[PDB]
Amino acid sequence: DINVSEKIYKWTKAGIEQGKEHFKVGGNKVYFPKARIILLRPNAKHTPYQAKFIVPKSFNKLDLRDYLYHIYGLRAMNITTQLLHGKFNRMNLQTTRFREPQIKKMTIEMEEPFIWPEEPRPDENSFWDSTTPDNMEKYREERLNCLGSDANKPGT
Amino acid sequence: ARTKFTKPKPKQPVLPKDKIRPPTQLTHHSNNLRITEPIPPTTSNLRCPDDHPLWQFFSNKKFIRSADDLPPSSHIRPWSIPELRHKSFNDLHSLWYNCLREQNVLARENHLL
Amino acid sequence: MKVNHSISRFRPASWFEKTKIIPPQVYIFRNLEYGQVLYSQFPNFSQTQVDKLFVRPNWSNRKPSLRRDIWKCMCVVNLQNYKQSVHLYQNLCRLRYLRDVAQRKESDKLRKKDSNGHVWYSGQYRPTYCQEAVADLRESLLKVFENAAKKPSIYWEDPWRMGDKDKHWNYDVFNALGLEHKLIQRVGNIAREESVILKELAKLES
Amino acid sequence: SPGLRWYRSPIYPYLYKGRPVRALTVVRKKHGGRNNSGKITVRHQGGGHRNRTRLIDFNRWEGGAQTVQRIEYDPGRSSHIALLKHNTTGELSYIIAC
Amino acid sequence: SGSYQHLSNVGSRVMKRLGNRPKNFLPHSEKFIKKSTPEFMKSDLKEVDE
Amino acid sequence: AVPKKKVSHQKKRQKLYGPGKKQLKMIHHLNKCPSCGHYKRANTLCMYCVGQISHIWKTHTAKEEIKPRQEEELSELDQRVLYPGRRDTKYTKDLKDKDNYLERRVRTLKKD
Amino acid sequence: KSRGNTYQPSTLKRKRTFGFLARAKSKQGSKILKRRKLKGRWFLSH
Amino acid sequence: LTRPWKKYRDGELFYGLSKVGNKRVPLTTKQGNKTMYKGTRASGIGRHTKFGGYVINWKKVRTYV
RNA sequence: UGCUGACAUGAGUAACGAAAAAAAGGUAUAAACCUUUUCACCUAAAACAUAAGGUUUAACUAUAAAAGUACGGCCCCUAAUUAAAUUAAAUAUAAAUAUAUUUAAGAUGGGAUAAUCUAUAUUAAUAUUUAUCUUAAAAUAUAUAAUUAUAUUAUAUAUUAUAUAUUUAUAUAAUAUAAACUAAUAAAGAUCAGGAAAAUUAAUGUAUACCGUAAUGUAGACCGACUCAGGUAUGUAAGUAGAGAAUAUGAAGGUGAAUUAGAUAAUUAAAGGGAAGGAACUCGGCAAAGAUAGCUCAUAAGUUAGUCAAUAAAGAGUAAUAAGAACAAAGUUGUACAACUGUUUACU
RNA sequence: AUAUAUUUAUUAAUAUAUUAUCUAUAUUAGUUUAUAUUUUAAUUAUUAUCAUAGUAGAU
Repeated sequence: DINVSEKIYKWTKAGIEQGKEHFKVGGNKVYFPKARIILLRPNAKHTPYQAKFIVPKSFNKLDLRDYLYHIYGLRAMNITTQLLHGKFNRMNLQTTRFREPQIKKMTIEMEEPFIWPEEPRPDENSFWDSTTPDNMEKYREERLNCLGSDANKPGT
Repeated sequence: ARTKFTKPKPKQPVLPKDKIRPPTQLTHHSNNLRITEPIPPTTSNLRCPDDHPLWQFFSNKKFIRSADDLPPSSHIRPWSIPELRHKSFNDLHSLWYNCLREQNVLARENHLL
Repeated sequence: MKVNHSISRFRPASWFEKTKIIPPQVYIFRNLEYGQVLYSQFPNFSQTQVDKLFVRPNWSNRKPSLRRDIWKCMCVVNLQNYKQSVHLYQNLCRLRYLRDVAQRKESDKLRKKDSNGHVWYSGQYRPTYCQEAVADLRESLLKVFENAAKKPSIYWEDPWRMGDKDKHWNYDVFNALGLEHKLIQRVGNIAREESVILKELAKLES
Repeated sequence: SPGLRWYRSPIYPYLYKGRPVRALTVVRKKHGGRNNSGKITVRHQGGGHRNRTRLIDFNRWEGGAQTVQRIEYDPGRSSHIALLKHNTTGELSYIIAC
Repeated sequence: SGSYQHLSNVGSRVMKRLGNRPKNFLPHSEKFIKKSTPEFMKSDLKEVDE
Repeated sequence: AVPKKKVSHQKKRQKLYGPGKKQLKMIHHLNKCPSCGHYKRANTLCMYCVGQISHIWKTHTAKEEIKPRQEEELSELDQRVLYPGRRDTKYTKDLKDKDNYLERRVRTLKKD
Repeated sequence: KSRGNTYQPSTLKRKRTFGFLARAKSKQGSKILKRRKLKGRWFLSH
Repeated sequence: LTRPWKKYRDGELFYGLSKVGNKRVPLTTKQGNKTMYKGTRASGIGRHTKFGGYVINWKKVRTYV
């Protein structure tokens, strides 16, 4: 009667009309999921109609969509998956090197737009204020990497 | 190789004026075209809904909960196992999903921090 | 065998009239990787189209990959006649050429620069190219209507992509025409069932 | 070339100038001197063209008279094969030719 | 930071080794920590184990 | 080709510091700049005064910065949406702190 | 003919020859692994 | 200069701190050949087709009820 | 020539690893970083795509988006091959183990459909190499029931007009460029005889998994202890020239570098030129020098008959007459020895 | 062709300044060239770089 992609589109439309899932629900029923997702800020390359998450490394695209539907009530129409590389890191050169974690980030497309709330001022929020920790780090760098007559050299 | 002795090649065989076909396309692009400055997309055209389900990942629509916005440690306690033991299955399930939601909100924030 | 498809050449109005695969319209495609835009007479495209547009590539404006996933439909613009659509398409190509080769310095001056004097980027995504394409589309359409029933329309991917309905898109000629700025229905996977959606749109205005 | 000077070979025009029947041929695995051990056991044996081995009947049990459809060249045997087709049975098989 | 370390448990053995430093090289470990910390942060009293 | 012995303290020092050729000389040829009453080299321009004049020229002969209209008239929210922030690399950060590795010119003493 | 570049990496080959599972599968490799464990080695194989 | 603050030849690398390091460390998805497929415990979902495709088996797909 | 550590001396010496720089401004801070402009070098590349490799080196943490058609992997299947696997008694064996057979693994290879987009699922039955010549045919001059003439010669496309169906459908004839190159085709030459392995309709499905995706890849991002003139797979690879990917240039692109500035003694390297000589050098013409088309003719002695000799040498015409790019092209003969084309001491 | 000026009446025109000499489509797959098509898409003075100082004659 009709092609496969068209049938799929029709099914999706029907599901939307229903207010049921816009996708075939699986049979492997997870009652108590332990997976968390980190809603990320949007990059320049994305639109207001997209949202990107850090998700579990063993999280499926379909699984993510299901999670978004049932936990939150949001319906992701299209989903992409970006498994990042794990660059080598080490505490110091005396320690063994190992990779940082491969981290899975899934973009979604959604039928209504969204823009984040504006990040707070330094005076307003206590935590979101990068001056202090950065200063502390700088001080640590100075003190450990200070050698001889740079002990007398005044602090930055 | 090219040399003192190399006579030049003949010109390519052109097809006569009468035999050549007229091209299928006659009228091309407008000569008047002008490079205008770009038109950057604006938020004014959007109508981001006040109850967009992605707000559920925030708490009171705050980019970050301040120390005052957070629940204090003395006021808050985790559930006791005995307390949980006399709760229904559906209730427990709901509690679990609320917990998970809270973690997600915190996880987003924690990551940012 | 048959080598050429509909996409394999530039198709004039007469060819379209003979065939009638799609209505009189032009398709526009964002590049999710780089932010570059790709115009086409058809809802599909090939390497030939890419070659035609991306003629003078550099580090800033690299010749894009033909991988199908990173290409996504920015805008589907419908017009009153096949000939008109062809003319619009030609105008867009001309504008692109001007921006890349002929009047490149002027275009560069017009763009947004970062510190260290480069055209603003995030990764290799540059958001100026899309903006230029919208501006270029607006220009080409305007020229077409100056040169010059169905009310023409521009089906957008996204309503946000308009600069502003007051500042731009409110010329007298457009108003006279009845240029309806509609958007494509997102009741399904927009990226995956894109071709189906485009077909449905085509069917709608015929 | 000073190397065609002493290349003398036999001409057999009646010989077949086509491929052998593919059902009667099996690939000729090359061991190249080495044995299971993996160590050159027969010295001086190396690598050449990708030859196929043609299953040439030596018992010639069958029985009855068969017509020689053609006489080909087997890369291995110095001899010549022959695509004997059973006059009645209707079947092709090879045999060292006389 | 620009870390991503906090979303995983990578290089676990190395972390354990660092975390569970031998107690007889505890002065060595803390000498540099003391140096790093400003005067208003640092405390005189010994940071006892859990 | 090769030293036969450990060269002594005496012999390395008389080699290095004994000859006047190898020593540093006093810069006797300083004199007053007429524009600002400070030390400068003889038969040389004052680096302060010429620098000041160069600065003046820059301030006057200044090619106007190109601010595109569309970016100048963006809303703040809209601008944030379009062009979000980013973490700079360690290298980038190092490059940014120019005062760490870039030497500004010192002023000379006032002549008497 | 300049020497020195005798190592010519190719992940697949390395994993075949010096990978953990190759060691495990052979008796000799299993013995090696055991020996490394006894020594105290953090990294038993590629 | 690779970096303008370092005019002279310190023993600093073109990138990173040390070239050398422990080579014996488990592979990731990014490493290896074109044929090297690690995977991330994400998709024991359906079944691989004879032709190279894939067919989802929905009774073996995770829902979050 | 004890070991570990510290620090001396040589010594502020040699060196800063093929190189094109300038300016102006970022920025009254810049030989060294960014921007603009000029100049230059690479261009069958120092370019654009990639493979492999790797301290992510990236246009970076707000990060490298794939149902499939010029996407790969995964997956299906195998090659070479591998395997505490396999088969009262599989065979053999100080033990280890080995062998043979099965069985499971093994890509560098095979693998369905598709822009007028495409549907893989479950079930029922039942191809070594190599060539594209000839000839013939169709065609424009001749001349106009000729001979010459030289080109055309299998494929792919739009158009027009029909023709058949009723404005699609398809057939039909009609016009329509040189050179490459490509894919499906056909027919065809030799000896060196040219891989493996994985049904059909019909019915019923198909709410599209995972994984690679940056940049780097003739290199500062792999191998070479170094940001190492070494090593490192593939397709592209402006035009104009030409036989050509040779050689010149080089549109575009991408560079101009972890040393500069002066100076240019003796002296060394790398070049250019050189009067009268003309191998007098010297172990020895080592090195350097030497090319009177590269095309078309024409080409001896000898001889195993193979223009082997031979790209012969000389000579000739096309070009050139004072000369006025690069690049290919470097004489002849006797003797010893080895027939030849090859191989060998990776580093004398 | 844009921007001044301006004969003049927006616009012709007058003047200089700048800017430009492309581009698009045939011709049966691709590429390049050739010609028609498209278009405003120009035909002499004098330079420059490269080609080993490009080569050569002098100096």
